[PDB]
Amino acid sequence: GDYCGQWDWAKSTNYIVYNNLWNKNAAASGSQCTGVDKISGSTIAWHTSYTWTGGAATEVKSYSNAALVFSKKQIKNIKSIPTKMKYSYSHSSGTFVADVSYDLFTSSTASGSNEYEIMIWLAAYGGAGPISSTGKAIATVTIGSNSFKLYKGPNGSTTVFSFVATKTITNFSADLQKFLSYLTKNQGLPSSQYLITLEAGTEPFVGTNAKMTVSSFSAAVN
Amino acid sequence: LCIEKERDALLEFKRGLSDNFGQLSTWGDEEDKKECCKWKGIECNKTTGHVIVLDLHNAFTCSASACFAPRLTGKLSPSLLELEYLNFLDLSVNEFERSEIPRFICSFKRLEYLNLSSSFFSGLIPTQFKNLTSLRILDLGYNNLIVKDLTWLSHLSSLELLSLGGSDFQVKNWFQEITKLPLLKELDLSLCGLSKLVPSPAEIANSSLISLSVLHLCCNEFSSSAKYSWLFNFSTSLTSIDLSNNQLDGQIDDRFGNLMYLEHLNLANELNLKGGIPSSFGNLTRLRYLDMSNTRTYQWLPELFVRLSGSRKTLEVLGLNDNSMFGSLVDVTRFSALKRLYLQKNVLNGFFMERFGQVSSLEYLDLSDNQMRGPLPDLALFPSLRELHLGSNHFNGRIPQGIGKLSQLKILDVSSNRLEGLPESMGQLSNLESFDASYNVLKGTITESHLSNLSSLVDLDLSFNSLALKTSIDWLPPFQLQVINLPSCNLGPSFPKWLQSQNNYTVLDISLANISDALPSWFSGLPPDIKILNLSNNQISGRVSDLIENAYDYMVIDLSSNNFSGPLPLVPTNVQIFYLHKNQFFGSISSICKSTTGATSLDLSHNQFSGELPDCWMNATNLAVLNLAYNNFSGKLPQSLGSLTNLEALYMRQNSFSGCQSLQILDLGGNKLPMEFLVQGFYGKYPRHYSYLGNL
Ligand SMILES: *[C@@H]1O[C@H](CO)[C@@H](O[C@@H]2O[C@H](CO)[C@@H](O[C@@H]3O[C@H](CO[C@H]4O[C@H](CO[C@H]5O[C@H](CO)[C@@H](O)[C@H](O)[C@@H]5O[C@H]5O[C@H](CO)[C@@H](O)[C@H](O)[C@@H]5O)[C@@H](O)[C@H](O[C@H]5O[C@H](CO)[C@@H](O)[C@H](O)[C@@H]5O)[C@@H]4O)[C@@H](O)[C@H](O[C@H]4O[C@H](CO)[C@@H](O)[C@H](O)[C@@H]4O)[C@@H]3O)[C@H](O)[C@H]2NC(C)=O)[C@H](O)[C@H]1NC(C)=O
Ligand SMILES: *[C@@H]1O[C@H](CO)[C@@H](O[C@@H]2O[C@H](CO)[C@@H](O)[C@H](O)[C@H]2NC(C)=O)[C@H](O)[C@H]1NC(C)=O
Ligand SMILES: *[C@@H]1O[C@H](CO)[C@@H](O[C@@H]2O[C@H](CO)[C@@H](O)[C@H](O)[C@H]2NC(C)=O)[C@H](O)[C@H]1NC(C)=O
Ligand SMILES: *[C@@H]1O[C@H](CO)[C@@H](O[C@@H]2O[C@H](CO)[C@@H](O)[C@H](O)[C@H]2NC(C)=O)[C@H](O)[C@H]1NC(C)=O
Ligand SMILES: *[C@@H]1O[C@H](CO)[C@@H](O[C@@H]2O[C@H](CO)[C@@H](O)[C@H](O)[C@H]2NC(C)=O)[C@H](O)[C@H]1NC(C)=O
Ligand SMILES: *[C@@H]1O[C@H](CO)[C@@H](O)[C@H](O)[C@H]1NC(C)=O
Ligand SMILES: *[C@@H]1O[C@H](CO)[C@@H](O)[C@H](O)[C@H]1NC(C)=O
Ligand SMILES: *[C@@H]1O[C@H](CO)[C@@H](O)[C@H](O)[C@H]1NC(C)=O
Ligand SMILES: *[C@@H]1O[C@H](CO)[C@@H](O)[C@H](O)[C@H]1NC(C)=O
Ligand SMILES: *[C@@H]1O[C@H](CO)[C@@H](O)[C@H](O)[C@H]1NC(C)=O
Ligand SMILES: *[C@@H]1O[C@H](CO)[C@@H](O)[C@H](O)[C@H]1NC(C)=O
Ligand SMILES: *[C@@H]1O[C@H](CO)[C@@H](O)[C@H](O)[C@H]1NC(C)=O
Ligand SMILES: *[C@@H]1O[C@H](CO)[C@@H](O)[C@H](O)[C@H]1NC(C)=O
Repeated sequence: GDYCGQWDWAKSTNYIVYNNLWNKNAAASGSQCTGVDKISGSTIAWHTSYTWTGGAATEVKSYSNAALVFSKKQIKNIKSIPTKMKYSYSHSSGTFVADVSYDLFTSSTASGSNEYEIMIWLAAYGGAGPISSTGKAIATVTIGSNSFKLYKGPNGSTTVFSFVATKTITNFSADLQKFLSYLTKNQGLPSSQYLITLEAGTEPFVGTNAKMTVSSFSAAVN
Repeated sequence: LCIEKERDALLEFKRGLSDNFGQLSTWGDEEDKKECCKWKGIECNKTTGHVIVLDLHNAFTCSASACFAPRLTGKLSPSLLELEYLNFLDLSVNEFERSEIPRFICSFKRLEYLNLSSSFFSGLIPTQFKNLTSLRILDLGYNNLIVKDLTWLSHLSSLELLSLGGSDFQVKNWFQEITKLPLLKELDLSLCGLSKLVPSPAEIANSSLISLSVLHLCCNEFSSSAKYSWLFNFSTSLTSIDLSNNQLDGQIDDRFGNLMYLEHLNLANELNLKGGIPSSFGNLTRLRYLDMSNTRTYQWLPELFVRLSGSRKTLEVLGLNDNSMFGSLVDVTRFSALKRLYLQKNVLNGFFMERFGQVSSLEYLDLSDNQMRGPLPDLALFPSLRELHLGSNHFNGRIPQGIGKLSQLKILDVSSNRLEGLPESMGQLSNLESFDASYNVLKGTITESHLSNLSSLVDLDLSFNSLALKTSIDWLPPFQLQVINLPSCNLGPSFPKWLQSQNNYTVLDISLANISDALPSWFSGLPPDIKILNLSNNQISGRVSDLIENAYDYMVIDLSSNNFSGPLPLVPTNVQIFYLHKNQFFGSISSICKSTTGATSLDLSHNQFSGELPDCWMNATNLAVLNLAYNNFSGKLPQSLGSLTNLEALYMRQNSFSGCQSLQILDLGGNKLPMEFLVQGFYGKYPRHYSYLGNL
């Protein structure tokens, strides 16, 4: 069904869907709710409706995502990470800032504090931008006929890399092993790191009467 | 001032743009806003009225893992051509209609400044820009532009600055075109593909001479010294070189030394520098900035300091972190003008000694994540420090008594060290905003003298020491702590009394203290924004049913291993960990139903709870581990227990009972018939993993 709690989730087979209202206090008079629609094989479909207004209009309110569960392995031993994601978005009125992005967290050990974050931004609506120390892209890389600009930034004690798409990608199909291999070869990512989390979801800033529907989502680690 | 034509033109330009974050709100046709000069971004002339500056530029504000900019979306109207005397035009961060640069910009006939950098312009650069004869500053960097012909540059004979970074650069003869600008000083060509387009010696020979000062050549896959050698045709006038993120794999070029007037060298984020600064340095004499971060230098630190000996009186910032440097930090105060020094995450196995007395101007220092030994130096030799991080080292000895002479310190982190004691001067800091001395072997007792004058302390972290904290009665604390982290610290036989005047604190970890007193009456209400409450392994007694009032920020409640008694406290609507084992509670737990709870871990084992389990567990589907063992429950189990699809553990033994995937463990011993969960929202966006080493 549909659940509106702050930390509530739905654990299905080989998938977990969160609401993650982790910064709801930064805004006033907002709400959000996520729900799963159909699960079949390795494909999951879901939706997320929200309405956030006012408050700190320059902060992420939530990261309602659909994460994958897998046996943690080092980046060396990962052969391929196939992924697909088809989504549609429906906002209304004006002053709409949001984001759609993959998040991959890697650390030194199997269960450790997140040392490296890799975000893949398939859409940047209304001024949403990645973390960047200099505010400027540091690499331009093409993976599978998809262009990306790479940003590097600090998050406490974590290094965040960001691949922002040059154009909006509403239908994505790729192998994320290429991104990690590029990062290890050029950007200095250690190859012995353990990939602990892989997920994808939205990140609203300010939006009224908004709803995002993921018609299909798949991921695996080989 | 404010001739009506300019006001009409500016209003027409406003009409096209679609502002959404309050910008341009000062503009309007209302009689109250008639005067043009007072508008934001509009500057006029004193004698005449035609405006001189139009600076509608924005800035980035950044959060945990995102940044935002109030970009102006709209159409750039041609009515700006009514600005016949304009010379400043800065529309940088706004994203307009993501199309080609407007052509009418070439017809301003008085422009002297133009900054369209970091907008979302695309397409070819307009060819009419040859009409901008009077331009001096031109910034068009980091847009999705395509540049393959630079024939328009030859007619622009007044530039002192040209930024063309972040473009699909394909001009094979760019050096010849750039050289045609006699007065060029600073050149920005970062993020271009300059690796594929290296100038030839013949065309460098067939060129004029122009005195460049600052070079910003970053984000090109150079990877060798043979692809950027051309910049050594500028040794006479070079003053700043920025060569970061170039995947350089080799020795730093020896010709970087002997570059007179050099003041800013950036070589951060390379592949392998293989020895760091060579012997060619020490001839610099004017260096003021040197960033060699994350480059795998593998250099001996005293060798680097002796090779940087030329710029002792001028070097200000020295970033040398995320490298692999070994040795001992000796004689750092001989650098008169040093203000920042970063040496995080190295293989420094040495000492931190001064061995001679001279003051230092360092304001920022961090030596964390190393293997440094020995005692701390006389910290009174660093009077102007503002931050000081020395965590994860092997430092020993007491903190020197001069620590109280800083008078400007804001952060002091000495965690994960083998420090033995704390001095009495710690109170006289008066501007410390955070103090972390956790995981040290700290002995002795801390009286109020150590805390006498910290009127700005917000963070107190003395976790896991042999320390003691006894403050005299009738003491009025001068600080309002927001995080209180004092585990395994002897806070006294009685409940601490300095907590009465403490408000507005987010977490409270006073567990493993030796409190042997009942809950005081004055401790009746926690602050509204309380987040973490841990009172485990104490001897506190009383009733907590009147202490938890369902705040909206609760995440962790740990009142285990105490002498609490009474009805079960109200469970917060957003709590996640709820540990209450080893106490003396009693009664039914029917009050776990009236509100929806997002708890992921609750433990009620080793109490005297009796009665029947409520058939209301559908209201808490977030449960992972459930423990009701060693209690005195009775009656049939609720069928709603089958609705906890997220359960991973269910311990119910030593009871009097009668009568869901991922349930790894199912213990139902007696009753007459390592696991790891996730607490999300701990480190802001990041989650935290909690391991439950449950018994069997
Ligand atoms: C055309 O228009 C465009 C508009 O887009 C213009 O572009 C803008 O131009 C302005 C200037 O006009 C720029 O503003 C300036 O920014 C700089 C940079 O600030 C950022 O970096 C700081 C330093 O970072 C190092 O240090 C920090 C820790 O201190 C560390 O975390 C970093 O990772 C980094 O560390 C690296 O270096 C170390 C030392 O070498 C190494 O050890 C280490 O290993 C690394 O290698 C940083 O401090 C600063 O922090 C700010 O932001 C964070 C996050 O938001 C915030 O938390 C902080 O509180 C700070 O607010 C930034 O990250 C900045 O130094 C300049 O400061 C001047 O102005 C202030 C104003 O008060 C003065 O006080 C200063 O003394 C100084 O004079 C200035 O703000 C802007 O960045 C730039 N933007 C873009 C997108 O281009 C363009 O210039 C225009 N062109 C023309 C011709 O006009
Ligand atoms: C404000 O307007 C005055 C008047 O035009 C400008 O002063 C003129 O400047 C030009 C160029 O230097 C001279 O040829 C004129 O002789 C000056 N006028 C007078 C009366 O002497 C002035 O420069 C303008 N302000 C700015 C900032 O440009
Ligand atoms: C630093 O500059 C000096 C000059 O001030 C360089 O000295 C030259 O090279 C050697 C040095 O052993 C000697 O022949 C002379 O001192 C100089 N040669 C002349 C004048 O022809 C010195 O080489 C520079 N440092 C480095 C590492 O090259
Ligand atoms: C805590 O520090 C403050 C700093 O303002 C001290 O307040 C004054 O300090 C000056 C010295 O700079 C003395 O001349 C004043 O007599 C102090 N005023 C008061 C009311 O004490 C303050 O004294 C310090 N705390 C203690 C206990 O000395
Ligand atoms: C589960 O939680 C809901 C909501 O917290 C409870 O709903 C309450 O039901 C009673 C009896 O019908 C009403 O008097 C209250 O007004 C309801 N509260 C709200 C907030 O709607 C419900 O009783 C709980 N238990 C079960 C088994 O559903
Ligand atoms: C550029 O200058 C030339 C030379 O006077 C002139 O003929 C042309 O009209 C100018 N361009 C524009 C757009 O005014
Ligand atoms: C070499 O320089 C001369 C300077 O007079 C110039 O005329 C000539 O065009 C240059 N050679 C080439 C190939 O451009
Ligand atoms: C410029 O560098 C080249 C290197 O190929 C050199 O031949 C030439 O003499 C230099 N010109 C100077 C230093 O004026
Ligand atoms: C209360 O704490 C907050 C930090 O969350 C701080 O911003 C605020 O200034 C504090 N107020 C007082 C009166 O200490
Ligand atoms: C509470 O503190 C004790 C010791 O100080 C620790 O073992 C326990 O894990 C803490 N509670 C939580 C929820 O982490
Ligand atoms: C403090 O508590 C510890 C552990 O319970 C105990 O060993 C020690 O004797 C106590 N100290 C005093 C002074 O009672
Ligand atoms: C608290 O309980 C423990 C064991 O249940 C007991 O040994 C101790 O005496 C109790 N404390 C008091 C003050 O009675
Ligand atoms: C525990 O429950 C039993 C019956 O199941 C009964 O003796 C009484 O209610 C309780 N006794 C004690 C000692 O707690």
